[PDB]
Amino acid sequence: TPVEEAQQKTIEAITKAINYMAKRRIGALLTIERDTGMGDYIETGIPLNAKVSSELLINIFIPNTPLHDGAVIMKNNEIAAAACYLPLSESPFISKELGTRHRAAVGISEVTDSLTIIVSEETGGVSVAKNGDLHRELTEEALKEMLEAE
Amino acid sequence: PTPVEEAQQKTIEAITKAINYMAKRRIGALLTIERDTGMGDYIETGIPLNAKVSSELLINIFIPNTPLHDGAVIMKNNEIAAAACYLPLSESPFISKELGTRHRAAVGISEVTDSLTIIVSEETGGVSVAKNGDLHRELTEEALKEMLEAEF
Ligand SMILES: CCN(CC)c1cccc(NC(C)=O)c1
Ligand SMILES: [Mg+2]
Repeated sequence: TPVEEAQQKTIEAITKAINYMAKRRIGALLTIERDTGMGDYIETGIPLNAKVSSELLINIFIPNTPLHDGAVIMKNNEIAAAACYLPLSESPFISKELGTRHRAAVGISEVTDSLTIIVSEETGGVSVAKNGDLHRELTEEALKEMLEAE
Repeated sequence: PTPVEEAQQKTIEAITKAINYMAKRRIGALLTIERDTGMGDYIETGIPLNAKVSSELLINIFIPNTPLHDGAVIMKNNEIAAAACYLPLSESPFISKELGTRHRAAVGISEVTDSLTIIVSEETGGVSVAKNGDLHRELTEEALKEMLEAEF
């Protein structure tokens, strides 16, 4: 159906962008709003309300650019805003080598049902935060599975 | 000012801030503003964005060696409609011979539409505008914004 084709197109765009960024060790933080509204965090960023594409996602996160510092928040199949604030987790159970990108992802996942994808700038590793937990060192297949499950 | 006029002023401010930044850094850019001649056929050649304008987004689009930086950004009123769009190349003999494809594309679209196109040269940082088949080069920041305000 149209809604199903649109959701798969968006999953494909996200996975292509994440793969590109992982290969080049480009840090990225991408939160997908679910049932818990995240308007107050969207409002802290730069408004886009843009169609999703792998190309736009890559262009947003290029290092030392205006939009790269902070989270992209997606809502209703469209990039709502970029460079958004997310709350930093104080969880003592996050891997001690990880920095603020991963703590922000975990932090938003503690107070919402959102799914956040993180690319490490140090390793290019891909992780997902949900429900207060960080799922690390994901393969391409694993990330896809999480998106389809979500 | 009505809301339409205030939105226009914010869009002009976003464009000028982006162009001034890219000029200083020698970031090549090609930015066409649709006017009364519709440009759907050219918008459809690019990557759809339909995004709210911001100086930050405009700058991020044209960063060299990125997916969106080659080809034209086409704006519709207060939105970035699409990026990496094709425009036709002008064969006009009044395009300075040293200029490359971005300037020829800008003059090209200006020959078949009433659009206003802004170009930043990656070679010199100079800013130019194509309108009605003519290329106006080496614009000051003040001249560019006066051209945009007059275009409405
Ligand atoms: C997925 C990798 N892709 C496809 C969008 C990519 C990445 C960087 C640059 C360019 N294309 C250019 C610079 O023209 C393309
Ligand atoms: Mg002159």
